[PDB]
Amino acid sequence: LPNVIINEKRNIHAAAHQVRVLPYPFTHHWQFERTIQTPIGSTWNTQRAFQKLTTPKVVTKPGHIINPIKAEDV
Amino acid sequence: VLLHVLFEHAVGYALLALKEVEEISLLQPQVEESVLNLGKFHSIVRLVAFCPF
Amino acid sequence: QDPFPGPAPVPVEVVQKFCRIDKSRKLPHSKAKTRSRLEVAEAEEEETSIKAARSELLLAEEPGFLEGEDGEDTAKICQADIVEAVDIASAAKHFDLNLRQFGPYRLNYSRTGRHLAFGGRRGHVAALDWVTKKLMCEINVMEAVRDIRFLHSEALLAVAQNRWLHIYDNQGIELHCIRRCDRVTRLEFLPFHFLLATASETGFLTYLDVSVGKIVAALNARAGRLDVMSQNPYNAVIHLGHSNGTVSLWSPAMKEPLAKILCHRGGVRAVAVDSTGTYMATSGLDHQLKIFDLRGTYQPLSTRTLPHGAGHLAFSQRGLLVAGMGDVVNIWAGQGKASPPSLEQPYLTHRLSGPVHGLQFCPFEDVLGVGHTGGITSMLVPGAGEPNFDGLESNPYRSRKQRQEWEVKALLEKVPAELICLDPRALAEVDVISLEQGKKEQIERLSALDRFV
Amino acid sequence: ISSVKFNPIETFLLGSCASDRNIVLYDMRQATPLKKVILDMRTNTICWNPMEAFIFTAANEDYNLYTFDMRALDTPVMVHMDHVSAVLDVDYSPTGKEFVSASFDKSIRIFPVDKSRSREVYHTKRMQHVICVKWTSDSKYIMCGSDEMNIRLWKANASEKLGVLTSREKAAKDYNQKLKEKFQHYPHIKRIARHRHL
RNA sequence: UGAGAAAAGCCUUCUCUAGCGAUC
Repeated sequence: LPNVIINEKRNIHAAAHQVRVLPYPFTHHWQFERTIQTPIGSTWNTQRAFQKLTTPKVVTKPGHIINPIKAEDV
Repeated sequence: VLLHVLFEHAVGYALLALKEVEEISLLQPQVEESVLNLGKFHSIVRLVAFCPF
Repeated sequence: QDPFPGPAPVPVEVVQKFCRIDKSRKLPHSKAKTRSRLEVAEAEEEETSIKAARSELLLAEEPGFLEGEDGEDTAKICQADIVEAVDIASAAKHFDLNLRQFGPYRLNYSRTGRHLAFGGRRGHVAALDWVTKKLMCEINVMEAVRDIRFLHSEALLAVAQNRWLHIYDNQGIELHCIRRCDRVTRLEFLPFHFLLATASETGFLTYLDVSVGKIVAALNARAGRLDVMSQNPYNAVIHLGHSNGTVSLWSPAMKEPLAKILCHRGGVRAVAVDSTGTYMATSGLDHQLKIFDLRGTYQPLSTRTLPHGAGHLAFSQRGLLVAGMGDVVNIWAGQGKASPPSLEQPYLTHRLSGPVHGLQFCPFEDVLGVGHTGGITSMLVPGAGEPNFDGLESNPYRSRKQRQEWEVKALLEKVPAELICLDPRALAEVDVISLEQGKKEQIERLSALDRFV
Repeated sequence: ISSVKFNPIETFLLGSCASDRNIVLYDMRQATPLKKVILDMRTNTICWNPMEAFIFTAANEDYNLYTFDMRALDTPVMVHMDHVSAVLDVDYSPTGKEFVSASFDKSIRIFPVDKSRSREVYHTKRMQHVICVKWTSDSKYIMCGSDEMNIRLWKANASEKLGVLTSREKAAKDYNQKLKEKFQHYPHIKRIARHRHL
């Protein structure tokens, strides 16, 4: 930078909110950073894009008895 | 919990089908709205047959 | 035998706009457990971007335009020629209020383009809907007024009086008199943080949280009198102009400026940045208009010498730049597709009754607001306003119930002051220095007589 | 022999626990035991996974829970270490992804099958020495039996709304769940989420 | 109690219920 001076001091208050550890199963911090980039709210995505992003993993009917698996539905 | 209910009225007999319901907590302050509110009641109950007199 | 078998394609440029991954990174991964997560992340990103590409057809409006014929220059085209050639709806938006008995006026548009508030030097304060010709309030504080700004919705407005800072309702009822902020010259509001920034004559920059009502920061610039101030909407940082020729970047967390950029050989008197946060426009006493690239380079992209001095600068949502020199305003236009505005030749010109004291573009309309000694004028600027607005963020045609639902959502979503940095995505990157501190703790737990000498 | 359990999948199999700190697998059709594995301490109760035929969880007295694959019984799949007293009873959800354990200390915990730490813990002054816990059949409630002559009912999720929901309520609930797992590694999120008063 | 007290006409901000909407 020809005439620009950049403050090299770190913002400690902002650094408190950042993630300290590198989560499993990630070896490099570049790998973990990629997953968090995509936003998920309905403000930034269409309604059908929002629905596929918020798909629940387990769906249960409220009143039906759940039986164990039986030979791939026999 | 899918089952059929037979309701007898002065006008005739009605057969209805129940899709789903929270059975254990039904007699509780929050879940009771499921049957009280007409819109929520239509969600879980349908009229499959009606035979008037 | 189907001539075109494949599904409908989507434009690559449009998809690239709805993209937030860094493909340039060449990280190596040799583990399948790492690989499965990465491919899903790309799969999630690609499908969301495709859906937004199809939604481009849902957009219904088109930006305005103005091009001459038979070699005529658009600079010499006057406002009267435009008004007769445009529909009756837009023609009603051009008007010239004449209030010379009071001093020169400073004007501010609300974030929604429906409402306008202005303040006079002699102390005339009025707020009005400007689309319809109705007056919300019109009061005369006995003390002098230097600046006027809106606070989030149109309900609250802040005036920078001679002694202290005052807060008023949209109907003219005085609410707060803030004595900490004294001799304030300039006011400007950060919308998504609910912070109001004040520049004072004594040289102090103060941040006030309007949501809670407490002062979060008070910083001493140590640069003398402060009179030139602006914010970057993308960056949320505050720009300060000084007589040295340097512009300082400020955040509420730090007690020292983020960066200093030398831009002029003399004192700087104006600064403005675009909505995207890419380009920076400054003017100075050396009669030079400069455009800087804020995306890591900080070099002057364009330079032009001016006969008079550009007191004020502003940027629209489509990238048009207007400079106010004395009693004459000049607008420079460029294609704007990944390019700065072209300073080769201006787009439109207009002469005011008096010297210019304030400029701002209406958010979602093709009009320009000018405040001067004679009064307030509204120009017609075809192609300056962004056509398609979002109904859930800033709806001009919103009811009272819609407005109050939005305000709670914004209050639930307020950003803390300390998160402001030069990078709005700084929260995403892993704290590298905190990594190695953790790794250190992890490691911790895991010839014959020469012998007689 | 303390307990015996039939396997809900391939229903001819059996599991057993005895007083020599061993677990014995039987076979009803061929009328012979299959294999024996000895641990450090006695296992109080055994429970079969209702969605995985070859997986079972043993409640052991060394403050721990052991998840086993019966084909490869040399080493346990996972170890659960959040209890501080002898574990008495366990039971699986029919979804097969979680189980609830009773212990000698006056608390009950819920563990994910793939995690080694408990998701939540329930406690009360009036409840002492939980003897038995059974997970209800619709994956929504917890019932526990204690020695103070009372049986208590608990909720599977402490913040779910049981009644019929509208479209906006369901959309909001799904958005909240995806938000929590997206930002699960941030320190402030971890600080609030993992705090259980004891 | 002490922007005294009392009465009329206009805007601003907001509170309660009651139907109605969730059945594809």
